[PDB]
Amino acid sequence: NPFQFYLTRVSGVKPKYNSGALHIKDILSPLFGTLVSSAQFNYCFDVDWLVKQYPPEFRKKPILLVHGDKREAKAHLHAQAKPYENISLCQAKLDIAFGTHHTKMMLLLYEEGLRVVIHTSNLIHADWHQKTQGIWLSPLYPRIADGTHKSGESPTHFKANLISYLTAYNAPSLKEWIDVIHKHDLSETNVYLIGSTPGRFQGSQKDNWGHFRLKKLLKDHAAESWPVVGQFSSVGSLGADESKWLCSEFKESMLTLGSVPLYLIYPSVENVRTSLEGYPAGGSLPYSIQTAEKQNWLHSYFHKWSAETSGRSNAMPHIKTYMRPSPDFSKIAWFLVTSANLSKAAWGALETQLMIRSYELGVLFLPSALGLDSFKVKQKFATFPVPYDLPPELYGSKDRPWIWNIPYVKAPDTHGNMWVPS
Repeated sequence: NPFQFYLTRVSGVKPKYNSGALHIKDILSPLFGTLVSSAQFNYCFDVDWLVKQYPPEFRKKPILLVHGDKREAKAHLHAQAKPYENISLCQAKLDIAFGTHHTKMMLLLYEEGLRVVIHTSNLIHADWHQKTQGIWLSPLYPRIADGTHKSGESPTHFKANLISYLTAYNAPSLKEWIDVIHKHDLSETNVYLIGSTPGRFQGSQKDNWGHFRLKKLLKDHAAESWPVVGQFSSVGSLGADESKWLCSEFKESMLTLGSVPLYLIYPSVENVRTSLEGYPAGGSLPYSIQTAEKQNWLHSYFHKWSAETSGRSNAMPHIKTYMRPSPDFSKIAWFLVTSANLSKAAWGALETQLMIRSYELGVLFLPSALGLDSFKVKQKFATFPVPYDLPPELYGSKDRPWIWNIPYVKAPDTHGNMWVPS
């Protein structure tokens, strides 16, 4: 399979929906290779749980947790790690206010080579239980034979791009991982890396990250009434109206190729209420009332979560995807899976300079990287496995976007419960 794009396993659905799916234990299994050390980039960790995901034989191998926690949260993370002397931590610098280290990535070094995993899940039980999450698995990258003189670079420039991403942390513990990558052959990589890193970027550096990075790749490597579809689990404040950022800079970047319809997929209250988890699913869809009330104009772009194609309509989405389907949705010009949600913090906002608050990371699937002009959409999850149903379905007149910090008490959920934050 050229894509190596997978969904996580979901408990509570029929086996046929989990046949081509992966659980974290599968990813860290000995069949994937003989582990030497690993790095886990993430936002939230449950260390006890994480260590138990590693095979008993690999549990004592060194692990670097790359996080962005500060002060008491940091102290708590260190406390969690104390019992396992093989674990080290790297605190990603967040020098801009309200940023987060949101990137989800695993670097897995084996006796047999190196694997890179870019995904959407936090390292806590809940994120791998009943949610729709995405995973990209790199090939097993062999080590470069001393004596040979090789870049190990791919036509997508993944190797250099990944090193620039890590270089941006300006972190001692990452240097060893940079040197490790240098030593391996990543030439088989057929995806483009799309990262965000905190900063204010000017001149040419604007194209290095966020939506300008996506824009640059689409211009260089890609009846244009083809819609843009955005699908995510959180929404930041986008402004008083669509012209402030959504339709002006975000949409502009995404429509780039070489009156466009913008469809946004985000679960409604009903989607959450009737999910496998019920309302608690909503603890992982953090759209706040304070933010939403300021931007009701946005909700007219909202579409329901529906994933019959992958048997996941009841598995709330934590994956984030962006794509450009044809007018009839039978094909797509490109597809991106990433940790970036719908917000300026993740994607960047122009100030000229581009301001980004967080670390985010995703991979872009372009037909040209496979020598194609388009991908046909796989109907049932060269044909790209879109994990939700198309076309997207608009919210009904009585639907509301899930907002996590208000109570829902008129209708009980899947488990007979109400939701009362506070």
